Amino acid sequence: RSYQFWDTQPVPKLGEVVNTHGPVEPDKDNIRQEPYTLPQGFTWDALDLGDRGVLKELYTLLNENYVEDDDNMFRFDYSPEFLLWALRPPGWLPQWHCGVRVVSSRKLVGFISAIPANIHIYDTEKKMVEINFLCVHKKLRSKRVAPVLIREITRRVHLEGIFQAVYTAGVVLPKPVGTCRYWHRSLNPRKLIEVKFSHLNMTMQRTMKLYRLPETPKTAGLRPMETKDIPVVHQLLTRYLKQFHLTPVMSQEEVEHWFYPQENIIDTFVVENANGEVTDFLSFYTLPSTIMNHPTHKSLKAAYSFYNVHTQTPLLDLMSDALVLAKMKGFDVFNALDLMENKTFLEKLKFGIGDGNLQYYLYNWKCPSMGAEKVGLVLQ
Ligand SMILES: CCCCCCCCCCCCCC(=O)SCCNC(=O)CCNC(=O)[C@@H](O)C(C)(C)COP(=O)(O)OP(=O)(O)OC[C@H]1O[C@@H](n2cnc3c(N)ncnc32)[C@H](O)[C@@H]1OP(=O)(O)O
Repeated sequence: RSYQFWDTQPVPKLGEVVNTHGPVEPDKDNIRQEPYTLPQGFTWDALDLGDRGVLKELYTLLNENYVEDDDNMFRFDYSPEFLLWALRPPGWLPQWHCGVRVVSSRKLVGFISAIPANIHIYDTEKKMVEINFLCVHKKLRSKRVAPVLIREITRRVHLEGIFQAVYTAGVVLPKPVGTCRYWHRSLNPRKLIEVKFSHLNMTMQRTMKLYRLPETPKTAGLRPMETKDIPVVHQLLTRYLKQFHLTPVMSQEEVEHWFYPQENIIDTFVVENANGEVTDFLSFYTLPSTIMNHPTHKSLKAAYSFYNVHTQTPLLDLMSDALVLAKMKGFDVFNALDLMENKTFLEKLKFGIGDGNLQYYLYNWKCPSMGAEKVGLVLQ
């Protein structure tokens, strides 16, 4: 299996064991000043997501052309407000919101993005970027536009003195540093079976009983995160992540951004104990999917496990409360990867394994691969 594009890139070869730690190639001290050439009739445009019209254009591109399931039944439906959250974290740069437009019509037909992130990989902390929202319009697929987008964002990141990146994809490329699986926990099994997200030895009555949850969380002192909690959430997260081999390193400003609750985007609940001390937190983000070509049910409301930190509340209890909270908030399904300590609760809390993998990658960094349990990084 050859990779016309990926074989040219500073990434390790598939099927080869890495015993070392470090960059694949030495840092470039001169970088190409001019954008890479797009096919005729197409032009680069940096997207100002602070402009409502431009943000809506990106929303529409992704709504119509972004990630689908392996059965082409469900497509991610990131909201405009969610995209602002994901794409304008602390240190975001305008040149890193990289759009492709049709010259004549101005139609947005391609996108890729970088956001800055400090990443801890084994014993090294590196300033990197996280690459996300790579998207080529359906009508432009299989025309080698993706490699141009990747090279162009690489160039723009290089200009800023950054030479490593982290990214995830459902497809196998050279070369995963970790392989994860999505698991799903049914909250509204009736709807999930109706739209064929899930299927029914069990009746519908038994299935609804099986997945039924308490109407309120059980953990004493669970409450939404507030401004006063930003420092302790930062403290808790930073200490908790030390045990994994691939993690973000977040400033307090970044913790505020990624965790402070925003309705329909990000939920974070902290446990404040009988002493007034915050000892644990749970978080999940909101990402619905379009139910493709369906006459009645148009959208699937999904919550995604983000970072869950336990020091005094058992993780099992925290996650049980996360499910209850998601149910209360009207979610149809709660999704979680098998990374960090998630395998300790997935089967227990009646999660079912999903189709397809989520591969974790580094660009221009060689290191040994790790088990899912050692991956401590969750991306939007
Ligand atoms: C230091 C700074 C570094 C910064 C950069 C770090 C690297 C970042 C890397 C990007 C991280 C993205 C993270 C996310 O956003 S993952 C989300 C990706 N988006 C989607 O899946 C949405 C719907 N799908 C599409 O829009 C796709 O069909 C895309 C746009 C992905 C491919 O468009 P198209 O189907 O029209 O194909 P092509 O003819 O233009 O090009 C074919 C080449 O593209 C390689 N390909 C296909 N899919 C992916 C993929 N997901 N990551 C990397 N490479 C991918 C493929 O192996 C082949 O190369 P090779 O097999 O010949 O070698």
